[PDB]
Amino acid sequence: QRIRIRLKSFDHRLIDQSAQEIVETAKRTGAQVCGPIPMPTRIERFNVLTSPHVNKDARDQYEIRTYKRLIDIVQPTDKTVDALMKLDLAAGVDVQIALG
Amino acid sequence: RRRVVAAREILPDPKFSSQTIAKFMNHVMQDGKKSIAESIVYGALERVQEKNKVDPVEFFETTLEKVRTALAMRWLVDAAAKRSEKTMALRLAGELLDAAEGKGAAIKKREDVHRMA
Amino acid sequence: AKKGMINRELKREKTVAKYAAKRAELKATIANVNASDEERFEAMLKLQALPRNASPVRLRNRCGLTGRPHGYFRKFGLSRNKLRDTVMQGDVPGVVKASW
Amino acid sequence: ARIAGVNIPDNKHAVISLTYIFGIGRHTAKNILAAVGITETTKIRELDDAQLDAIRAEVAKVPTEGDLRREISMNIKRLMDLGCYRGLRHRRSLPVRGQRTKTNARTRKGPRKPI
Amino acid sequence: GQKVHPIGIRLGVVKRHNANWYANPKQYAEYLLKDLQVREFLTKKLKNAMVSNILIERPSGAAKVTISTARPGIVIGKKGEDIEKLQRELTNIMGVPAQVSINEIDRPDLDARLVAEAIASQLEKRVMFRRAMKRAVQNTMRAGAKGIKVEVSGRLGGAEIARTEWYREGRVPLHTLRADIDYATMRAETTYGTIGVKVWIFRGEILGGM
Amino acid sequence: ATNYGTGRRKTATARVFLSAGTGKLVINNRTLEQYFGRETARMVVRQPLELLEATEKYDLYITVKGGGIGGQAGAIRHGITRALIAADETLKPVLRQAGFVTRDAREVERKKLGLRKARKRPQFSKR
Amino acid sequence: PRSLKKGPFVDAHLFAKVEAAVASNSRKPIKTWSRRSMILPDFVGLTISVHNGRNHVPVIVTEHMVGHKLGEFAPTRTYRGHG
RNA sequence: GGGCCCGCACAAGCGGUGGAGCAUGUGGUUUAAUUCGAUGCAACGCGAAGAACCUUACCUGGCCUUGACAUACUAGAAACUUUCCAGAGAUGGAUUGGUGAAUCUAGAUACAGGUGCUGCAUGGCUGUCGUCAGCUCGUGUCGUGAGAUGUUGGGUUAAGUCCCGCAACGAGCGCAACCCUUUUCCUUACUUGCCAGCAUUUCGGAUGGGAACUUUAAGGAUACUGCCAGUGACAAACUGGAGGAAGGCGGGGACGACGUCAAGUCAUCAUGGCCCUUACGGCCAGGGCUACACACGUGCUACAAUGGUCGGUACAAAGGGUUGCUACACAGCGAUGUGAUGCUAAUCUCAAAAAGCCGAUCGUAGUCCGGAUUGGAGUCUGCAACUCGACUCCAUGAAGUCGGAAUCGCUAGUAAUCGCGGAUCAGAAUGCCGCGGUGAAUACGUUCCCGGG
RNA sequence: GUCGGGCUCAUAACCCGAAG
RNA sequence: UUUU
Ligand SMILES: C[NH+](C)c1cc(NC(=O)CNC(C)(C)C)c(O)c2c1C[C@H]1C[C@H]3[C@H]([NH+](C)C)C(O)=C(C(N)=O)C(=O)[C@@]3(O)C(O)=C1C2=O
Ligand SMILES: [Mg+2]
Ligand SMILES: [Mg+2]
Ligand SMILES: [Mg+2]
Ligand SMILES: [Mg+2]
Ligand SMILES: [Mg+2]
Ligand SMILES: [Mg+2]
Ligand SMILES: [Mg+2]
Ligand SMILES: [Mg+2]
Ligand SMILES: [Mg+2]
Ligand SMILES: [Mg+2]
Ligand SMILES: [Mg+2]
Ligand SMILES: [Mg+2]
Ligand SMILES: [Mg+2]
Ligand SMILES: [Mg+2]
Ligand SMILES: [Mg+2]
Ligand SMILES: [Mg+2]
Ligand SMILES: [Mg+2]
Ligand SMILES: [Mg+2]
Ligand SMILES: [Mg+2]
Ligand SMILES: [Mg+2]
Ligand SMILES: [Mg+2]
Ligand SMILES: [Mg+2]
Ligand SMILES: [Mg+2]
Ligand SMILES: [Mg+2]
Repeated sequence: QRIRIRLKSFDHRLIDQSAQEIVETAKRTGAQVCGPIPMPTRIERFNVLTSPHVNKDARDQYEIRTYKRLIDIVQPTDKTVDALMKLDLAAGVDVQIALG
Repeated sequence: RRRVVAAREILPDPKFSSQTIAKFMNHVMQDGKKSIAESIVYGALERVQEKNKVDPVEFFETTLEKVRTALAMRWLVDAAAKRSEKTMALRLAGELLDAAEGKGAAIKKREDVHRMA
Repeated sequence: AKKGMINRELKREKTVAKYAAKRAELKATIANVNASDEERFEAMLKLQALPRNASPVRLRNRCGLTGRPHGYFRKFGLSRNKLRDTVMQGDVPGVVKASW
Repeated sequence: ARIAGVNIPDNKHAVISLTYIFGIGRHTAKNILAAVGITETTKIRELDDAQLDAIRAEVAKVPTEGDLRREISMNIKRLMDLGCYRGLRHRRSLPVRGQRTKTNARTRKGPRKPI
Repeated sequence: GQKVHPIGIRLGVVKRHNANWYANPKQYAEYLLKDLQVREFLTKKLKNAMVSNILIERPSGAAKVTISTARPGIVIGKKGEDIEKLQRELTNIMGVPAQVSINEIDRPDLDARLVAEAIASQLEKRVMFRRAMKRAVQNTMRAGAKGIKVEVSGRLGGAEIARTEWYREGRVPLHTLRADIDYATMRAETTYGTIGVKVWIFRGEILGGM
Repeated sequence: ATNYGTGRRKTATARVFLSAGTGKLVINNRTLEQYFGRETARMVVRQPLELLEATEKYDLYITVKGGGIGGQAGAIRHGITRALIAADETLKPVLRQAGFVTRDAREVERKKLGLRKARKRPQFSKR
Repeated sequence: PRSLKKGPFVDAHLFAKVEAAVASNSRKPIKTWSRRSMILPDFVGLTISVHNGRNHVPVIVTEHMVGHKLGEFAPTRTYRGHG
């Protein structure tokens, strides 16, 4: 059975480290992995007036980026998914797992 | 600017590769509608060529001489407008023929400048 | 703002929370097509019989610290001023200064 | 040539010359010359009087210069006398649909005036 | 004037965030506000403690707060009745079973937060602000940081016209993004009103991004 | 006998496949005049091969997505000369002195905070 | 205007008053703060002392005045002239 | 006050504004009230990233007192949940299900409470000069000394940038670089995205498949006068031209020194102080901010043919979407309505890009220009569109035929033009912020105008 | 002469336009 | 050319 693991984060130094932390993890007691594909990132921006009273031109322009990554485990063993949920996922990275 | 700058080059027109007529269709051009300009000027040339058989790249250049560079192009394009006979490709082509035959509309439009001498 | 305003909006959205399912089923009954029309008039009349402050159209969104109603951001729940001063001291996830 | 009490232009397309009658635009003239069967391209100069009277019967089913102008001024009169908001606004030559008045009303209000 | 906040510009560059979680685009504000109250309360619960930073992690739908303080004693005291009940007191504010660890801050002199704490704690002691600022920069430059500016503004000790005074000893590169610069601002609530303390401290550039 | 070129101009990509054959062109499964009604876009689509005066020795199967008329015309010409001098390297001098080798860098400049149009600022007003 | 499939809008207080004063043919005008309730044929003959922000103006619901709201008959802005 | 230098400051060009219709902010006036703030540059589509009620702070009336909410004290009751009426509503009444912590009620004392005043008592934040190039220190030298030097001069430069001179030699903060983006290439990653080469083709990557290519997103390479010529003072620098995807700071953005303007803001917040406490506090329903003899600012749309209309056919990027976007079907002239469908999204949808190209049509006119304005009939949001919404259809078809004195923006993918998106938001953008399409002309020069070192 | 605009950080002058 |  297939295991599609999708990673989400607000930072990429976290999502990539978690992905290459779990890929090796599986590949140690199994195989048939399709690596962390990088999926296009969402980037939503904001304008914030910075003064208290009246200055339309003075604005801090901010961003927030959500990065997403794909990971395929095609036919893992029965000694793999146990060690998959047996791994502590950091903060700032969310992982959602779906059996195909 | 304050010290010195150079001029800019333009890619010669893809039909005849003559830089002057390309600079000229960059004068009828307005608001970025280069297609309108190309149609207008190529039509003017294809009208002045079939009657009064002359090589048209040779032709526009042997007729602008009696108009004088950029100033001649402005005088042409505006003297080409105040005719209201048919589509603009025609009141540029008739104005080129009027400049060749030595008329007063563009051949002697700048005569008021030589009159001032 | 003046605490009357924050209590007023706690008031209004508390009401909307109270009469929520009622307003929902009434709105549903109206748009019915397989229902009698005496009911499709009773439902109208009963819906507009509610408190003015029952329908969330009357609410307005305010800052999670100050309560300032102009310059709101639904992504954050705060208005502009405290948002700026929190993004800068490093208290929000993902947000940086944008440039491209 | 002479339709609904106006001399529509003659040497011009039919759909465009039919709109000179106060009460007909492009949609209504297209409806007319569709219900009679004369294409819009036909210039009036080339019309036999076998079709002019049919299209006259057509415009006769349309409110045109006289009656249209009449009932127009009559509704405004109902408004003026009923003393409602828009009748008041009609008495003063001000924008009535709810347009701004601090400035930008020189079409209802007329040109600019000095002190 | 009109300078950008020091930490805010080197946030995606060389500084980390004081909040590390993830939240879907319609459940983000819930989490952020649950976080803001927790910070707001901890900064009073541990005010006479020596906290310099609060870091809130929401790992996979959990709650874990790490406070980097100087005296773990005042926030613990007797071991077994506060930090395991302070987690109870936080869980009520985050809404998620929380955990609170201790970051023993060695070199308790590199924090603009704590330098501002001591400076304002002296200002509200009615001390001469010049000796205060300068004693603090003595305290901090000696301890190994390579540059310090201290800024103090507003009706200083009770005159009727406001004025601003700073002291800069060492190196403080602000336009250099790879510069590790701690910066902290506080308000000394004197009986004459408000004095603003700002404190920049530098320690040497960051070489290698993150 | 199959050579590839990737040609970017503004937001266009113009995957070009050049092969030795007749003079035949298909622009995204469409003929040269079926695609660019602006027959100057075809003129510069036929700039490089005609400069080498071949125009009959190669077939071109091309696929371009992104941009507009002029952007895609310049992108296709770009990808064509890339495929061209990937075939016969010694060609690069000539295609260099007419300008067909250089990836034109100018992209649209972004709007600014406080500006009408990225260098257009509001009409200044005094008193 | 209101959507014809939602029907006309009338408030409950004013309409209860109108239905209670039609069964009495009262001559006392109906004092209301609505300004937004539409005029029904029910209303003809009656006179409504409708608000105008400051005062109450009673308007006598005449025949051509159906399809209007109450408030349409009380100008809320005082304007006589500028000079 | 001189001198030099610089900068769309002027010049040359391109396009606007001042003219006309409307949108919007201000002044005034008006008014019950038209809430307050912001006044040269640096206020005037400004706080407001969205006034129908709400927001709301103002006016009109109608109501409340430990007060809508903090804690400190006393007593009976689990929080609750129904249902009706008077009422414009607040507000009250009247009824059902539940049986030491809590959540209202009752009371009293401090107190709460004010968007009230002072930004000239303050902080915290911002404009502005101005991304302007400056601001200093250590030693060493000169001046009894304060001080000076350095940091000046010839050049140069975007630049206290660099060189050469020189009683200065160094150093720091500013400059630049480190940061993000865009341009070329490489390594990885191959799905939801891709289709080069095979075949299956229901002609659609669709479907097997392939991991090439485009793309996607992580880690890197490249550019540095490096190379040659020339001018130059064994100089910096500058002019090339070769190469190169890119050549000299390749393009943009973020970052805004020391200080000035008692610049802006007690109406974000906080705060010292002063004032109010049956009201300047709290709660309501209607109005109002939407007024209109007029005056200004900033925009949107046009006056036509390089155009209007109608038909046919292309090509974007970037964003949004579960209370949301909705394939498709049915109804309508349409706005939309009903069923119906996938989607928490590189998968489904918004979504059609427009200007462009092809064909006809109009033939230089107040017109098939232009849409103001008005009458008529609707749709949707909403509890309600009168005051005071947007959109849709029919009719209606003003002004306006390139605009005075004057004046503004712009040096390249820019001006000019053509459309798309979002934030705010139930609905309400010509405004703001972004996105891409097409795509110029000119710069002789510093005498002047304007701001600075 | 007046009134509206232009001009200046602010004034007249001056320029324009209008009414008379 | 009038005022700081
Ligand atoms: C000298 N007067 C008039 C004055 C007094 C006060 N303060 C007070 O009223 C008294 N302050 C107390 C409460 C007694 C401590 C004042 O507070 C002020 C001022 C002056 C104004 C001048 C303003 C001026 N105007 C023309 C716009 C201006 O242009 C400037 C400027 N160009 O910088 C100003 O400084 C000004 O805006 C201003 O700030 C003033 C005052 O602050
Ligand atoms: Mg307050
Ligand atoms: Mg609202
Ligand atoms: Mg007509
Ligand atoms: Mg810099
Ligand atoms: Mg861009
Ligand atoms: Mg603006
Ligand atoms: Mg002006
Ligand atoms: Mg000029
Ligand atoms: Mg003020
Ligand atoms: Mg009491
Ligand atoms: Mg001030
Ligand atoms: Mg201040
Ligand atoms: Mg210099
Ligand atoms: Mg330097
Ligand atoms: Mg002041
Ligand atoms: Mg105060
Ligand atoms: Mg005030
Ligand atoms: Mg109200
Ligand atoms: Mg307003
Ligand atoms: Mg028209
Ligand atoms: Mg006229
Ligand atoms: Mg420039
Ligand atoms: Mg553009
Ligand atoms: Mg000067």
